[PDB]
Amino acid sequence: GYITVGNENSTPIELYYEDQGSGQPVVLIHGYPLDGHSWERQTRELLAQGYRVITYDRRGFGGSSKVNTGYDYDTFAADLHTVLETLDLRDVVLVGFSMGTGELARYVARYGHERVAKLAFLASLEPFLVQRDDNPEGVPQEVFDGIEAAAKGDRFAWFTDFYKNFYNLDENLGSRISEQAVTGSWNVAIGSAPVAAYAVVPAWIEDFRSDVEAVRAAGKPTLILHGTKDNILPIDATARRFHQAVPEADYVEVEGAPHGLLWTHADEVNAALKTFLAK
Amino acid sequence: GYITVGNENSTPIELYYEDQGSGQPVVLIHGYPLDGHSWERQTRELLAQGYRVITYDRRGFGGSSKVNTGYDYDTFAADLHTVLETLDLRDVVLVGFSMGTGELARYVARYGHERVAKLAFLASLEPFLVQRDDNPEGVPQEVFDGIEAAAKGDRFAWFTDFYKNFYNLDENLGSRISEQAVTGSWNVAIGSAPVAAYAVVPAWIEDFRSDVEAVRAAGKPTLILHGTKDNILPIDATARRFHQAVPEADYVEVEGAPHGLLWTHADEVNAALKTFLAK
Amino acid sequence: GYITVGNENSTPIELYYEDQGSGQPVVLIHGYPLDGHSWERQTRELLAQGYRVITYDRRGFGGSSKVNTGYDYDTFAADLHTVLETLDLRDVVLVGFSMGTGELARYVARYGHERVAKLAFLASLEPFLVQRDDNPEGVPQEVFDGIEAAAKGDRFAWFTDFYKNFYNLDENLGSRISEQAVTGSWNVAIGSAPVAAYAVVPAWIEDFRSDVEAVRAAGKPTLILHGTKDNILPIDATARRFHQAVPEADYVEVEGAPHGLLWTHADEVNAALKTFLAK
Repeated sequence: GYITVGNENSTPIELYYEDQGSGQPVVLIHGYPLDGHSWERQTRELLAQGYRVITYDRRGFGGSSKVNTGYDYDTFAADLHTVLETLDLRDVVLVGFSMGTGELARYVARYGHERVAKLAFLASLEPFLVQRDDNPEGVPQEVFDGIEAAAKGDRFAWFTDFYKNFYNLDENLGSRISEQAVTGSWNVAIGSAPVAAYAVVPAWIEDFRSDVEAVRAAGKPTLILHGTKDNILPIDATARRFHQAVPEADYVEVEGAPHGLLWTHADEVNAALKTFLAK
Repeated sequence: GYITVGNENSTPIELYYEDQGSGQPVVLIHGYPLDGHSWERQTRELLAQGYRVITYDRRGFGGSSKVNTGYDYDTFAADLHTVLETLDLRDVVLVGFSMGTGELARYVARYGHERVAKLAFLASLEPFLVQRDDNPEGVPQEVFDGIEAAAKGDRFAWFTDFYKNFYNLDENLGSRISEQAVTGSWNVAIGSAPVAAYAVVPAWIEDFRSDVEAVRAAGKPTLILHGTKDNILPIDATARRFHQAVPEADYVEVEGAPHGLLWTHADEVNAALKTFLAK
Repeated sequence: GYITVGNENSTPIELYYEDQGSGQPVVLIHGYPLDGHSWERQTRELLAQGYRVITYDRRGFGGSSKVNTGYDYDTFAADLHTVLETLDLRDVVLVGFSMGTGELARYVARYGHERVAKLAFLASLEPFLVQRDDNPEGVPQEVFDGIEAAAKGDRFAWFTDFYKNFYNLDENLGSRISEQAVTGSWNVAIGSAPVAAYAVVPAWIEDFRSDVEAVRAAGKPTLILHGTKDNILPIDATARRFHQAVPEADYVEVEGAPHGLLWTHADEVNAALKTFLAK
């Protein structure tokens, strides 16, 4: 399916989406640089549990418009807003992974939470990833400058390097992810808009601290889940701070899990989501 | 092109299709887990012979909607019905390969054959693939349970394993199919809906014996063709039984050919189709 | 985005396109067998310079309709005409690479140049590639017969062989193009219509000499640029003849560059385009 969310010059900006099953709606918002099918090990379990599972592809990724403009969380949240309004979803469970955790918080901040039943943040960006004078816990800017330069420099070679760290392949290749599944991740990645490989870097490092205040003040059931061996989003720079800021959230650390834990630790992710959604 | 065949929640179910050439219409219905381009070695010959060649992609595959629902032959036949009605095709030659042989028989059973000139069944599922008390010639259920578990377990690794047996690669790699063509088959496969990798297993093993009665009673020119080294659909469990049940059909065994014979034995397939369509 | 340019039987022929930025419009027309994203190293620079950058995918390629008909430059030029009329582009800079250089010349010949500000021909087909009694400078027909047979014979293996010569991989693999970028080129190539792999061969070798007269007589700023180690379009059979025929054009030979110089020599291409567009 497609939902129109805007225009880029003479072209409509269309987000590809899938809408499956019946029951309470659950919207899964994928990470960089994948698409809605990256949720497959979660989707099939949620469908079996009697939820209506919707995924969509972020602008620039998967089946969505390969735009040049709007790679920022105000825009990504406006896109999500349009998806929820177009489908008129109520009592929705929002689930974000990696980049998708940004949509959840920015959406609540900008649009409120009348439509939202629950929020699940998996491998979160929050609260503020890049080190600044007022954010000493963050990661030095130079890391992101280097990533931006690599992704712009040759996105094809970059995605290979990125997935090594995404999945902790030295540890997990052949035990928790096959060579073929890694190749599938790469094939999806290179289909994204060339500019999207690096245009998202500034979005990743936006300050979400005020959005985290909105999320906490909403008082809706919230889950924060992270792998302890996440080498993309270091657990001390993200989830542990997010947990400190939102102590009411259910909190899960998946021992030994990498960033790419929807696949490598699908069982643990599924168990946490099953418990959380049953509340 | 796209033809709408239904809805899955808020999304239309759209089948991708191609409609080329001029002359008597011939509809080619591809096998798992490929798409309409898998017919390329046949398509170009039929076009050169002065036929109008139409292919479409089965739901879940190729360019068609990546649905969760309807992976069964009643639905696959209803999809075909909608394609034929939408395009208002008359005197059509239907040609199925592997899964596509199921559409042909179920379509005739459910909708009749007023629009149909001829039927060609290549690498057929018929008559009933899975062993049961009333179907002693079939293959034990455990084979299909294992396939379903592998395809659900990791579809990326599964497609690699599947294509080895699909093409008899130990025999044919480098002589009747290139490494690059195998890779092309895999790239197409992983684009299918994640759920479609395994959701089709129960469809493959449906009982087609009553549909075979409908096909035989139609009395339209019929071709049944199979490779003698088909390790996906064993010739004694399928084509030889189908031939016994429909003795009026033209019958071709392609000596030494695997399941993937549209590619590896394109010449033999083309020669059989040319003769058959000329009648 | 899509622009409808015709019909093939029951299906509209739709060209995929992207329309980005603001400023004077620049239309980039890709080479075989790639798509509009192959321009990525040029697109991002032109956008940064304040141009509106449009690319589209040639019929049969990339995201465009996978047709069987119209693989000839009269049709390719009519497609371009429809793109320019549909978007109502004025003062447009047309930039062609490899096959795209054919659209530029045939378009001016058939439709004039009222909408066109400037023309840039990169790795040009012009003036007439195949040797004939009245074209002694051309390449013997047998070369093209061999290519057509290889591309029809197994397009998957063919694209691998083609890209070796496209990029001069013996020289450039690992220094000016990564293995991963080569794989990205192959993944895009195999997505093209099966018939398009070889149907374009006769189009490549059309006589453009009368079109070159139209281009020269237009008197619009023109750039001709070619790599000196182009092993796909030999510089003496193409650019040097084109330069002799249109001496008013700006002329650039990129020392040591292969056919695939948008990627391998992006800096040199970008520098030439920046200078040319600034005029």
